[PDB]
Amino acid sequence: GAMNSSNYAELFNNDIKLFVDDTNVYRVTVHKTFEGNVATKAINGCIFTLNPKTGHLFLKIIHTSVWAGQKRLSQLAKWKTAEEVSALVRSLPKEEQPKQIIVTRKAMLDPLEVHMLDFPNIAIRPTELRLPFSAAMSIDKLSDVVMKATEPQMVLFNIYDDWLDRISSYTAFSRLTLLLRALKTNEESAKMILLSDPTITIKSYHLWPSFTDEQWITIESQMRDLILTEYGRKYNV
Amino acid sequence: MNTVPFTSAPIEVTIGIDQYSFNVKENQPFHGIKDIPIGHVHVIHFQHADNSSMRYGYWFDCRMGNFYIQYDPKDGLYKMMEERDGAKFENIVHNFKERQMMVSYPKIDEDDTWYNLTEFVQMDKIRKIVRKDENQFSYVDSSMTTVQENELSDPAHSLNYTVINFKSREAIRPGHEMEDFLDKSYYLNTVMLQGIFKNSSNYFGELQFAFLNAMFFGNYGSSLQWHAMIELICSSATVPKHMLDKLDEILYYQIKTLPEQYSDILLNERVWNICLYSSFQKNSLHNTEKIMENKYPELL
Ligand SMILES: Cn1cc(Br)c(=O)[nH]c1=O
Repeated sequence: GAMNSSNYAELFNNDIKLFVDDTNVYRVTVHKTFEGNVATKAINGCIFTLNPKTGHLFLKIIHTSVWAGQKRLSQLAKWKTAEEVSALVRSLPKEEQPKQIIVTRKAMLDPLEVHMLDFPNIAIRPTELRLPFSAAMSIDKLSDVVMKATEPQMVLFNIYDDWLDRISSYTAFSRLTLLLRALKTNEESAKMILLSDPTITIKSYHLWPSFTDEQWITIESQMRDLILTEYGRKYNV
Repeated sequence: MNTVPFTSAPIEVTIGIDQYSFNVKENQPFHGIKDIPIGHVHVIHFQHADNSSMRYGYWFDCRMGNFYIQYDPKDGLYKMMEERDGAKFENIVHNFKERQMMVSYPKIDEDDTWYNLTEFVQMDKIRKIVRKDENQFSYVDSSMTTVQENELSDPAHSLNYTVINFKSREAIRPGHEMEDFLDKSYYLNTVMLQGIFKNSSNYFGELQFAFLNAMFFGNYGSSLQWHAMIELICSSATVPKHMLDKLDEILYYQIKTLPEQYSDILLNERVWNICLYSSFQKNSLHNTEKIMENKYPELL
Protein backbone atom coordinates (compact mmCIF):
# COMPACT_ATOMS: atom_id res chain seq x y z
CA GLY A 1 0.00 0.00 0.00
CA ALA A 2 1.28 3.41 1.02
CA MET A 3 4.90 4.19 1.81
CA ASN A 4 6.08 5.54 5.18
CA SER A 5 8.76 5.44 7.89
CA SER A 6 8.10 1.80 8.77
CA ASN A 7 8.65 0.31 5.30
CA TYR A 8 11.39 2.82 4.55
CA ALA A 9 14.17 0.36 3.67
CA GLU A 10 12.14 -1.12 0.81
CA LEU A 11 13.41 1.76 -1.36
CA PHE A 12 16.92 0.29 -1.38
CA ASN A 13 16.25 -3.38 -2.06
CA ASN A 14 16.77 -4.74 -5.56
CA ASP A 15 13.25 -4.28 -6.96
CA ILE A 16 13.43 -1.46 -9.48
CA LYS A 17 11.22 1.43 -8.34
CA LEU A 18 10.76 5.12 -9.26
CA PHE A 19 9.51 8.06 -7.29
CA VAL A 20 7.44 10.48 -9.44
CA ASP A 21 7.05 14.05 -8.23
CA ASP A 22 4.85 16.47 -10.22
CA THR A 23 5.16 19.64 -8.03
CA ASN A 24 7.22 21.48 -10.70
CA VAL A 25 5.37 20.30 -13.80
CA TYR A 26 2.99 23.29 -14.08
CA ARG A 27 4.71 26.47 -12.93
CA VAL A 28 3.33 29.99 -13.20
CA THR A 29 4.25 33.54 -12.41
CA VAL A 30 1.18 35.57 -11.37
CA HIS A 31 1.01 39.23 -12.45
CA LYS A 32 -1.31 42.21 -12.95
CA THR A 33 -2.83 43.08 -16.35
CA PHE A 34 -2.99 46.59 -17.76
CA GLU A 35 -6.66 46.65 -16.73
CA GLY A 36 -5.65 45.76 -13.13
CA ASN A 37 -6.73 42.12 -13.33
CA VAL A 38 -4.52 39.19 -12.42
CA ALA A 39 -3.12 36.79 -15.01
CA THR A 40 -0.66 33.92 -14.92
CA LYS A 41 2.21 33.36 -17.31
CA ALA A 42 3.50 29.81 -17.34
CA ILE A 43 7.20 29.00 -17.24
CA ASN A 44 8.93 25.79 -18.16
CA GLY A 45 8.48 22.90 -15.76
CA CYS A 46 9.75 19.40 -15.18
CA ILE A 47 8.68 15.91 -14.01
CA PHE A 48 11.11 14.62 -11.32
CA THR A 49 11.36 10.82 -11.75
CA LEU A 50 14.02 9.25 -9.55
CA ASN A 51 15.35 5.74 -8.88
CA PRO A 52 16.26 6.02 -5.15
CA LYS A 53 18.53 3.00 -5.39
CA THR A 54 20.76 4.07 -8.30
CA GLY A 55 20.27 7.81 -8.21
CA HIS A 56 19.27 7.90 -11.89
CA LEU A 57 17.04 10.90 -12.49
CA PHE A 58 14.83 11.05 -15.58
CA LEU A 59 14.16 14.79 -15.81
CA LYS A 60 11.38 15.37 -18.34
CA ILE A 61 11.30 19.03 -19.21
CA ILE A 62 7.76 20.40 -19.62
CA HIS A 63 7.93 23.19 -22.15
CA THR A 64 5.28 25.91 -21.80
CA SER A 65 4.05 25.16 -25.32
CA VAL A 66 2.35 22.05 -23.94
CA TRP A 67 -0.16 24.36 -22.22
CA ALA A 68 -1.13 26.45 -25.29
CA GLY A 69 -4.89 26.46 -25.84
CA GLN A 70 -5.51 24.18 -22.87
CA LYS A 71 -7.98 24.58 -20.00
CA ARG A 72 -7.78 23.39 -16.37
CA LEU A 73 -4.02 23.28 -16.44
CA SER A 74 -3.47 22.11 -12.87
CA GLN A 75 -5.57 19.01 -13.67
CA LEU A 76 -4.12 18.50 -17.13
CA ALA A 77 -0.61 18.59 -15.64
CA LYS A 78 -1.26 15.49 -13.54
CA TRP A 79 -2.42 13.69 -16.70
CA LYS A 80 0.51 15.01 -18.73
CA THR A 81 2.85 13.76 -15.95
CA ALA A 82 1.18 10.35 -16.16
CA GLU A 83 1.47 10.23 -19.97
CA GLU A 84 5.19 11.12 -19.80
CA VAL A 85 5.97 8.57 -17.05
CA SER A 86 4.05 5.93 -18.99
CA ALA A 87 5.96 6.83 -22.15
CA LEU A 88 9.21 6.61 -20.19
CA VAL A 89 8.38 3.11 -18.92
CA ARG A 90 7.45 1.96 -22.40
CA SER A 91 10.78 3.18 -23.76
CA LEU A 92 12.75 1.20 -21.20
CA PRO A 93 13.75 -2.41 -21.88
CA LYS A 94 11.67 -4.87 -19.89
CA GLU A 95 14.38 -5.66 -17.38
CA GLU A 96 14.65 -1.88 -16.66
CA GLN A 97 10.98 -1.23 -16.18
CA PRO A 98 10.05 -0.49 -12.55
CA LYS A 99 8.10 -2.95 -10.49
CA GLN A 100 6.72 -0.03 -8.45
CA ILE A 101 6.11 3.62 -9.03
CA ILE A 102 5.66 5.84 -5.98
CA VAL A 103 3.95 9.20 -6.54
CA THR A 104 4.70 11.87 -4.06
CA ARG A 105 1.20 13.36 -4.20
CA LYS A 106 -1.89 11.15 -4.04
CA ALA A 107 -3.62 13.13 -6.79
CA MET A 108 -1.26 11.43 -9.26
CA LEU A 109 -2.58 7.97 -8.40
CA ASP A 110 -5.59 7.78 -10.71
CA PRO A 111 -3.92 9.54 -13.68
CA LEU A 112 -0.93 7.23 -13.49
CA GLU A 113 -2.99 4.12 -12.87
CA VAL A 114 -5.07 4.86 -15.98
CA HIS A 115 -2.03 5.64 -18.11
CA MET A 116 -0.39 2.39 -16.89
CA LEU A 117 -3.28 -0.01 -17.54
CA ASP A 118 -0.98 -1.74 -20.04
CA PHE A 119 1.37 -2.55 -17.11
CA PRO A 120 -0.88 -4.37 -14.62
CA ASN A 121 2.21 -5.82 -12.90
CA ILE A 122 3.60 -2.34 -12.00
CA ALA A 123 2.31 -1.27 -8.60
CA ILE A 124 1.36 2.40 -8.30
CA ARG A 125 1.74 3.52 -4.67
CA PRO A 126 1.30 6.71 -2.63
CA THR A 127 3.48 7.68 0.29
CA GLU A 128 2.97 9.32 3.66
CA LEU A 129 6.45 10.85 3.57
CA ARG A 130 6.65 14.62 3.16
CA LEU A 131 9.48 14.37 0.67
CA PRO A 132 11.21 17.58 -0.45
CA PHE A 133 11.52 16.88 -4.17
CA SER A 134 9.86 20.21 -5.05
CA ALA A 135 13.16 21.81 -4.11
CA ALA A 136 14.80 20.11 -7.14
CA MET A 137 14.53 23.43 -9.00
CA SER A 138 16.83 24.83 -6.32
CA ILE A 139 19.67 22.75 -7.79
CA ASP A 140 21.19 25.22 -10.23
CA LYS A 141 22.04 22.89 -13.11
CA LEU A 142 18.56 21.35 -13.00
CA SER A 143 16.85 24.75 -13.00
CA ASP A 144 19.22 25.86 -15.75
CA VAL A 145 18.38 23.08 -18.18
CA VAL A 146 14.66 23.58 -17.49
CA MET A 147 14.59 27.33 -18.02
CA LYS A 148 16.75 27.13 -21.17
CA ALA A 149 14.69 24.44 -22.97
CA THR A 150 12.90 25.53 -26.12
CA GLU A 151 11.20 22.22 -26.79
CA PRO A 152 10.18 19.14 -24.82
CA GLN A 153 13.34 17.34 -23.75
CA MET A 154 14.35 14.41 -21.51
CA VAL A 155 17.61 14.97 -19.57
CA LEU A 156 19.25 12.19 -17.53
CA PHE A 157 21.25 12.89 -14.36
CA ASN A 158 22.64 10.95 -11.46
CA ILE A 159 21.35 13.01 -8.57
CA TYR A 160 23.87 11.26 -6.27
CA ASP A 161 26.89 12.27 -8.35
CA ASP A 162 29.53 9.69 -7.45
CA TRP A 163 28.47 9.15 -3.83
CA LEU A 164 27.57 5.48 -4.34
CA ASP A 165 31.30 4.77 -4.74
CA ARG A 166 31.69 5.62 -1.03
CA ILE A 167 28.26 5.18 0.64
CA SER A 168 25.11 3.09 0.37
CA SER A 169 21.91 4.03 -1.44
CA TYR A 170 20.25 4.39 1.93
CA THR A 171 22.85 6.89 3.05
CA ALA A 172 22.84 8.57 -0.34
CA PHE A 173 19.07 9.12 -0.25
CA SER A 174 19.34 10.45 3.33
CA ARG A 175 21.91 13.04 2.27
CA LEU A 176 19.84 14.00 -0.76
CA THR A 177 16.65 14.48 1.23
CA LEU A 178 18.56 16.47 3.85
CA LEU A 179 20.01 18.77 1.24
CA LEU A 180 16.66 19.21 -0.47
CA ARG A 181 14.79 19.71 2.78
CA ALA A 182 17.29 22.46 3.59
CA LEU A 183 16.95 24.10 0.18
CA LYS A 184 13.17 24.03 0.62
CA THR A 185 13.05 25.67 4.04
CA ASN A 186 15.57 28.44 3.40
CA GLU A 187 17.06 28.41 -0.08
CA GLU A 188 19.44 31.31 0.53
CA SER A 189 21.17 29.82 3.56
CA ALA A 190 21.22 26.24 2.23
CA LYS A 191 23.03 27.60 -0.81
CA MET A 192 25.37 29.79 1.24
CA ILE A 193 26.35 26.60 3.07
CA LEU A 194 27.04 24.55 -0.03
CA LEU A 195 29.36 27.08 -1.68
CA SER A 196 30.97 29.01 1.20
CA ASP A 197 34.47 27.60 0.70
CA PRO A 198 35.23 28.45 -2.96
CA THR A 199 37.88 25.72 -3.07
CA ILE A 200 35.20 22.99 -3.14
CA THR A 201 33.97 22.86 -6.69
CA ILE A 202 31.22 21.12 -8.58
CA LYS A 203 32.57 18.85 -11.29
CA SER A 204 31.23 19.60 -14.73
CA TYR A 205 29.49 16.19 -14.77
CA HIS A 206 28.01 16.62 -11.23
CA LEU A 207 25.31 18.53 -9.42
CA TRP A 208 26.77 19.00 -5.94
CA PRO A 209 30.22 19.98 -4.65
CA SER A 210 33.10 17.51 -4.39
CA PHE A 211 33.24 17.13 -0.58
CA THR A 212 35.44 14.62 1.21
CA ASP A 213 33.76 12.33 3.73
CA GLU A 214 34.80 14.69 6.52
CA GLN A 215 33.59 17.76 4.66
CA TRP A 216 30.19 16.11 4.12
CA ILE A 217 29.68 15.47 7.82
CA THR A 218 30.31 19.17 8.44
CA ILE A 219 27.99 20.13 5.59
CA GLU A 220 25.32 17.69 6.71
CA SER A 221 25.53 19.07 10.26
CA GLN A 222 25.20 22.63 8.96
CA MET A 223 22.04 21.66 7.05
CA ARG A 224 20.40 20.12 10.14
CA ASP A 225 21.15 23.26 12.16
CA LEU A 226 19.46 25.30 9.40
CA ILE A 227 16.40 23.05 9.36
CA LEU A 228 15.96 23.09 13.16
CA THR A 229 16.52 26.86 13.22
CA GLU A 230 13.99 27.64 10.49
CA TYR A 231 11.66 25.45 12.50
CA GLY A 232 12.32 27.75 15.46
CA ARG A 233 12.13 31.03 13.52
CA LYS A 234 8.84 29.69 12.18
CA TYR A 235 7.37 28.50 15.50
CA ASN A 236 9.44 30.57 17.97
CA VAL A 237 10.92 27.88 20.25
CA MET B 1 -54.66 -12.44 -12.49
CA ASN B 2 -52.27 -15.26 -11.63
CA THR B 3 -51.59 -17.31 -8.54
CA VAL B 4 -48.67 -18.81 -6.68
CA PRO B 5 -50.36 -21.91 -4.41
CA PHE B 6 -48.13 -22.98 -1.50
CA THR B 7 -48.25 -26.68 -0.50
CA SER B 8 -48.07 -25.55 3.09
CA ALA B 9 -46.20 -23.24 5.48
CA PRO B 10 -44.38 -25.57 7.89
CA ILE B 11 -42.07 -22.88 9.30
CA GLU B 12 -42.67 -19.37 10.51
CA VAL B 13 -41.52 -17.02 7.78
CA THR B 14 -42.06 -13.52 6.47
CA ILE B 15 -43.13 -13.80 2.85
CA GLY B 16 -42.65 -10.95 0.42
CA ILE B 17 -44.33 -10.56 -2.96
CA ASP B 18 -42.85 -7.63 -4.82
CA GLN B 19 -42.88 -4.73 -2.35
CA TYR B 20 -45.54 -6.40 -0.13
CA SER B 21 -44.92 -8.74 2.80
CA PHE B 22 -46.79 -10.55 5.52
CA ASN B 23 -46.03 -12.80 8.45
CA VAL B 24 -46.95 -16.47 8.33
CA LYS B 25 -46.84 -18.38 11.61
CA GLU B 26 -45.45 -21.90 11.95
CA ASN B 27 -48.00 -24.25 10.33
CA GLN B 28 -50.54 -21.50 9.72
CA PRO B 29 -53.07 -22.62 7.06
CA PHE B 30 -51.47 -20.66 4.26
CA HIS B 31 -51.71 -21.82 0.67
CA GLY B 32 -50.38 -18.98 -1.46
CA ILE B 33 -50.89 -15.64 -3.15
CA LYS B 34 -53.63 -14.79 -5.63
CA ASP B 35 -54.55 -11.81 -7.81
CA ILE B 36 -50.91 -11.32 -8.90
CA PRO B 37 -50.96 -8.73 -11.76
CA ILE B 38 -50.04 -10.38 -15.00
CA GLY B 39 -47.73 -8.55 -17.36
CA HIS B 40 -44.93 -7.82 -14.93
CA VAL B 41 -42.05 -9.79 -13.52
CA HIS B 42 -42.45 -10.62 -9.90
CA VAL B 43 -40.34 -11.67 -6.98
CA ILE B 44 -41.46 -13.83 -4.10
CA HIS B 45 -39.07 -13.79 -1.18
CA PHE B 46 -38.62 -15.19 2.27
CA GLN B 47 -37.08 -14.46 5.63
CA HIS B 48 -37.30 -17.26 8.14
CA ALA B 49 -38.55 -16.28 11.56
CA ASP B 50 -35.68 -18.22 13.15
CA ASN B 51 -32.77 -17.12 10.98
CA SER B 52 -32.96 -13.58 9.66
CA SER B 53 -29.75 -14.61 7.92
CA MET B 54 -30.34 -15.40 4.25
CA ARG B 55 -33.22 -13.53 2.71
CA TYR B 56 -33.83 -15.49 -0.48
CA GLY B 57 -36.46 -15.48 -3.23
CA TYR B 58 -37.48 -16.28 -6.79
CA TRP B 59 -37.86 -14.02 -9.82
CA PHE B 60 -40.65 -15.25 -12.07
CA ASP B 61 -43.10 -14.19 -14.75
CA CYS B 62 -46.47 -15.89 -14.41
CA ARG B 63 -46.92 -16.06 -18.16
CA MET B 64 -43.96 -18.48 -18.40
CA GLY B 65 -45.65 -21.30 -16.50
CA ASN B 66 -47.57 -22.44 -13.44
CA PHE B 67 -45.36 -22.13 -10.35
CA TYR B 68 -45.95 -23.11 -6.70
CA ILE B 69 -43.93 -23.02 -3.44
CA GLN B 70 -43.33 -26.19 -1.25
CA TYR B 71 -41.04 -26.16 1.82
CA ASP B 72 -38.13 -28.62 1.55
CA PRO B 73 -37.22 -29.85 5.07
CA LYS B 74 -33.93 -31.33 3.86
CA ASP B 75 -32.58 -28.15 2.28
CA GLY B 76 -34.59 -26.06 4.69
CA LEU B 77 -36.08 -23.51 2.44
CA TYR B 78 -39.24 -22.67 0.55
CA LYS B 79 -38.58 -23.86 -3.02
CA MET B 80 -40.24 -22.63 -6.17
CA MET B 81 -41.16 -25.49 -8.55
CA GLU B 82 -43.15 -25.60 -11.79
CA GLU B 83 -46.39 -27.71 -12.06
CA ARG B 84 -46.42 -29.01 -15.71
CA ASP B 85 -49.85 -30.68 -15.44
CA GLY B 86 -52.05 -27.63 -16.00
CA ALA B 87 -55.28 -29.35 -14.93
CA LYS B 88 -53.50 -29.69 -11.54
CA PHE B 89 -52.55 -25.94 -11.32
CA GLU B 90 -56.15 -25.11 -11.87
CA ASN B 91 -57.74 -27.74 -9.66
CA ILE B 92 -55.31 -27.32 -6.81
CA VAL B 93 -55.70 -23.47 -6.96
CA HIS B 94 -59.48 -23.43 -7.24
CA ASN B 95 -59.76 -25.69 -4.17
CA PHE B 96 -57.43 -23.39 -2.16
CA LYS B 97 -59.24 -20.20 -3.44
CA GLU B 98 -62.60 -21.78 -2.65
CA ARG B 99 -61.36 -22.44 0.88
CA GLN B 100 -59.93 -18.85 0.92
CA MET B 101 -56.50 -19.92 2.20
CA MET B 102 -54.70 -17.45 -0.11
CA VAL B 103 -53.73 -13.84 0.51
CA SER B 104 -54.51 -11.25 -2.17
CA TYR B 105 -51.69 -9.36 -3.92
CA PRO B 106 -52.91 -6.04 -2.55
CA LYS B 107 -52.38 -3.62 -5.36
CA ILE B 108 -53.79 -0.16 -4.85
CA ASP B 109 -55.26 0.82 -8.20
CA GLU B 110 -53.73 4.31 -8.19
CA ASP B 111 -50.38 2.61 -7.50
CA ASP B 112 -47.83 2.25 -10.31
CA THR B 113 -44.92 1.52 -7.95
CA TRP B 114 -44.18 -2.00 -9.15
CA TYR B 115 -44.44 -1.08 -12.82
CA ASN B 116 -42.10 1.88 -12.28
CA LEU B 117 -39.54 -0.29 -10.47
CA THR B 118 -39.67 -3.07 -13.09
CA GLU B 119 -40.34 -1.14 -16.29
CA PHE B 120 -37.32 -2.49 -18.19
CA VAL B 121 -36.83 -5.75 -16.30
CA GLN B 122 -37.38 -8.79 -18.52
CA MET B 123 -37.15 -12.41 -17.36
CA ASP B 124 -35.03 -13.55 -20.30
CA LYS B 125 -32.33 -11.13 -19.14
CA ILE B 126 -32.66 -12.13 -15.45
CA ARG B 127 -32.03 -15.76 -16.41
CA LYS B 128 -28.68 -14.75 -18.01
CA ILE B 129 -27.57 -12.90 -14.91
CA VAL B 130 -28.77 -15.80 -12.70
CA ARG B 131 -27.50 -18.90 -14.50
CA LYS B 132 -29.67 -21.98 -13.87
CA ASP B 133 -31.45 -22.89 -17.06
CA GLU B 134 -33.56 -25.92 -16.09
CA ASN B 135 -35.77 -23.47 -14.16
CA GLN B 136 -38.04 -20.85 -15.77
CA PHE B 137 -37.66 -18.85 -12.52
CA SER B 138 -34.51 -17.44 -10.87
CA TYR B 139 -33.24 -17.87 -7.29
CA VAL B 140 -31.38 -15.04 -5.55
CA ASP B 141 -30.24 -14.63 -1.92
CA SER B 142 -28.41 -12.23 0.37
CA SER B 143 -25.04 -14.00 0.06
CA MET B 144 -24.69 -14.59 -3.69
CA THR B 145 -21.58 -12.91 -5.09
CA THR B 146 -21.24 -11.26 -8.48
CA VAL B 147 -18.97 -12.27 -11.35
CA GLN B 148 -16.83 -9.17 -10.69
CA GLU B 149 -16.70 -9.80 -6.94
CA ASN B 150 -15.21 -13.24 -7.66
CA GLU B 151 -12.52 -11.58 -9.80
CA LEU B 152 -11.38 -9.41 -6.86
CA SER B 153 -15.74 -18.40 -5.37
CA ASP B 154 -18.36 -20.69 -6.93
CA PRO B 155 -19.32 -19.53 -10.47
CA ALA B 156 -22.58 -21.49 -10.77
CA HIS B 157 -24.10 -19.50 -7.88
CA SER B 158 -22.97 -16.09 -9.14
CA LEU B 159 -24.82 -12.96 -10.24
CA ASN B 160 -23.42 -12.51 -13.78
CA TYR B 161 -23.98 -8.79 -13.95
CA THR B 162 -22.26 -6.82 -16.68
CA VAL B 163 -18.78 -5.98 -15.44
CA ILE B 164 -18.21 -2.23 -15.23
CA ASN B 165 -14.79 -0.93 -14.19
CA PHE B 166 -13.76 2.67 -14.77
CA LYS B 167 -10.03 1.94 -14.57
CA SER B 168 -9.98 -0.83 -17.16
CA ARG B 169 -8.87 -1.07 -20.74
CA GLU B 170 -12.47 -1.62 -21.82
CA ALA B 171 -13.28 1.78 -20.35
CA ILE B 172 -10.20 3.73 -21.48
CA ARG B 173 -9.23 4.26 -25.12
CA PRO B 174 -5.44 4.32 -25.65
CA GLY B 175 -4.53 7.94 -26.15
CA HIS B 176 -7.79 9.24 -24.65
CA GLU B 177 -6.82 8.32 -21.07
CA MET B 178 -7.70 11.65 -19.51
CA GLU B 179 -10.60 12.35 -21.83
CA ASP B 180 -12.29 9.00 -21.24
CA PHE B 181 -11.68 8.78 -17.47
CA LEU B 182 -13.20 12.19 -16.79
CA ASP B 183 -15.98 11.86 -19.44
CA LYS B 184 -17.12 8.26 -19.73
CA SER B 185 -19.49 8.93 -22.67
CA TYR B 186 -17.35 6.65 -24.84
CA TYR B 187 -17.66 3.80 -22.34
CA LEU B 188 -21.41 4.40 -21.79
CA ASN B 189 -22.58 4.92 -25.37
CA THR B 190 -20.19 2.96 -27.55
CA VAL B 191 -18.88 0.19 -25.31
CA MET B 192 -21.86 -0.51 -23.10
CA LEU B 193 -25.01 0.76 -24.85
CA GLN B 194 -24.16 0.08 -28.51
CA GLY B 195 -21.74 -2.77 -27.75
CA ILE B 196 -22.90 -4.89 -24.80
CA PHE B 197 -26.46 -3.93 -23.84
CA LYS B 198 -27.61 -3.08 -27.41
CA ASN B 199 -30.08 -0.44 -26.17
CA SER B 200 -30.96 1.59 -23.10
CA SER B 201 -33.84 -0.65 -22.09
CA ASN B 202 -31.53 -3.63 -21.46
CA TYR B 203 -29.21 -1.28 -19.55
CA PHE B 204 -32.01 0.14 -17.46
CA GLY B 205 -33.34 -3.37 -16.94
CA GLU B 206 -30.15 -4.67 -15.37
CA LEU B 207 -29.89 -1.47 -13.32
CA GLN B 208 -33.42 -1.93 -11.99
CA PHE B 209 -32.85 -5.64 -11.24
CA ALA B 210 -29.62 -4.92 -9.36
CA PHE B 211 -31.41 -2.37 -7.20
CA LEU B 212 -34.22 -4.74 -6.43
CA ASN B 213 -31.76 -7.45 -5.43
CA ALA B 214 -29.98 -4.93 -3.20
CA MET B 215 -33.27 -3.88 -1.63
CA PHE B 216 -35.04 -7.19 -1.18
CA PHE B 217 -32.07 -9.40 -0.32
CA GLY B 218 -29.50 -6.87 0.89
CA ASN B 219 -27.28 -8.29 -1.85
CA TYR B 220 -24.14 -6.24 -1.51
CA GLY B 221 -22.76 -6.90 -5.01
CA SER B 222 -26.07 -5.91 -6.55
CA SER B 223 -25.88 -2.60 -4.70
CA LEU B 224 -22.39 -2.11 -6.11
CA GLN B 225 -23.72 -2.90 -9.58
CA TRP B 226 -26.68 -0.47 -9.27
CA HIS B 227 -24.36 2.36 -8.15
CA ALA B 228 -21.83 1.56 -10.87
CA MET B 229 -24.49 1.81 -13.59
CA ILE B 230 -25.78 5.08 -12.18
CA GLU B 231 -22.27 6.47 -11.89
CA LEU B 232 -21.41 5.66 -15.54
CA ILE B 233 -24.36 7.69 -16.80
CA CYS B 234 -23.85 10.58 -14.37
CA SER B 235 -20.15 10.74 -15.34
CA SER B 236 -20.90 10.88 -19.08
CA ALA B 237 -21.09 14.39 -20.58
CA THR B 238 -23.11 13.01 -23.52
CA VAL B 239 -26.20 10.92 -22.83
CA PRO B 240 -29.39 10.69 -24.94
CA LYS B 241 -31.96 13.16 -23.65
CA HIS B 242 -34.43 10.30 -23.25
CA MET B 243 -32.12 8.23 -21.10
CA LEU B 244 -31.62 11.09 -18.65
CA ASP B 245 -35.30 11.75 -18.29
CA LYS B 246 -36.11 8.07 -17.82
CA LEU B 247 -33.19 7.66 -15.41
CA ASP B 248 -34.51 10.49 -13.26
CA GLU B 249 -37.83 8.61 -13.13
CA ILE B 250 -36.26 5.19 -12.38
CA LEU B 251 -34.16 6.50 -9.54
CA TYR B 252 -37.02 8.51 -8.09
CA TYR B 253 -39.16 5.43 -7.55
CA GLN B 254 -36.20 3.43 -6.26
CA ILE B 255 -35.40 6.11 -3.72
CA LYS B 256 -39.08 6.52 -2.93
CA THR B 257 -39.51 2.81 -2.28
CA LEU B 258 -36.36 2.27 -0.21
CA PRO B 259 -36.85 1.57 3.52
CA GLU B 260 -36.03 4.79 5.34
CA GLN B 261 -33.91 2.79 7.80
CA TYR B 262 -31.86 0.91 5.16
CA SER B 263 -30.40 4.08 3.62
CA ASP B 264 -27.16 3.75 5.59
CA ILE B 265 -26.04 0.56 3.82
CA LEU B 266 -27.79 0.60 0.44
CA LEU B 267 -26.87 4.20 -0.47
CA ASN B 268 -23.31 5.10 -1.43
CA GLU B 269 -22.51 8.62 -0.29
CA ARG B 270 -19.82 9.23 -2.90
CA VAL B 271 -21.85 8.19 -5.94
CA TRP B 272 -24.93 10.14 -4.96
CA ASN B 273 -23.17 13.39 -4.09
CA ILE B 274 -21.26 13.04 -7.38
CA CYS B 275 -24.33 12.28 -9.49
CA LEU B 276 -26.43 15.02 -7.94
CA TYR B 277 -23.90 17.79 -7.36
CA SER B 278 -20.60 17.22 -9.20
CA SER B 279 -21.27 15.16 -12.29
CA PHE B 280 -22.09 16.31 -15.78
CA GLN B 281 -25.74 15.40 -15.07
CA LYS B 282 -25.98 17.36 -11.77
CA ASN B 283 -28.82 19.37 -13.30
CA SER B 284 -30.62 16.56 -15.09
CA LEU B 285 -32.10 14.54 -12.19
CA HIS B 286 -34.62 16.99 -10.81
CA ASN B 287 -37.08 14.48 -9.38
CA THR B 288 -34.38 12.20 -7.99
CA GLU B 289 -32.54 15.16 -6.41
CA LYS B 290 -35.71 16.56 -4.78
CA ILE B 291 -36.71 13.29 -3.15
CA MET B 292 -33.13 12.64 -2.00
CA GLU B 293 -32.81 16.07 -0.39
CA ASN B 294 -36.22 15.79 1.33
CA LYS B 295 -35.89 12.16 2.51
CA TYR B 296 -32.16 11.70 3.22
CA PRO B 297 -30.51 15.12 3.57
CA GLU B 298 -28.14 13.47 6.09
CA LEU B 299 -26.25 11.61 3.40
CA LEU B 300 -25.47 14.73 1.39
C1 LIG C 1 -47.50 -30.71 -4.61
N1 LIG C 1 -47.92 -29.81 -5.68
C2 LIG C 1 -48.50 -28.65 -5.37
C3 LIG C 1 -48.84 -27.80 -6.42
BR1 LIG C 1 -49.73 -26.22 -5.91
C4 LIG C 1 -48.68 -28.09 -7.76
O1 LIG C 1 -49.16 -27.35 -8.59
N2 LIG C 1 -48.08 -29.29 -8.06
C5 LIG C 1 -47.69 -30.16 -7.03
O2 LIG C 1 -47.17 -31.20 -7.19
